Amino acid sequence: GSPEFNRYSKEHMKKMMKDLEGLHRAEQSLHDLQERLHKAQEEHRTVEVEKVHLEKKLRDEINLAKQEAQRLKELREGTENERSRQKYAEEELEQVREALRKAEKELESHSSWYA
Repeated sequence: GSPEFNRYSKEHMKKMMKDLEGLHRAEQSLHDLQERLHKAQEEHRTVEVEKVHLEKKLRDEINLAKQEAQRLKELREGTENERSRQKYAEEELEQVREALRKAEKELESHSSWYA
């Protein structure tokens, strides 16, 4: 193949390993998000239990985590080093972390009011 794949192999593999582990954790986040809602019901009985699930909220949260996953795919494909025009790579990791933070904040808010 092109020798560039070998020249950039170090950044490519570092991004690929880190960001795919994150992508797998984003699938895990789809499922952990619904499992956490399930516990917000199972133990706590959140006041919005009738609405907190359904196609609407389940699809919305896994779509948020899918946005996270899309960027983990985008990054794992290998952005190489953060040159001045490529400074969005680890910035996108913070945006991935924002997708995750929004989900964690959602779960907190869904469990903040119960019984």
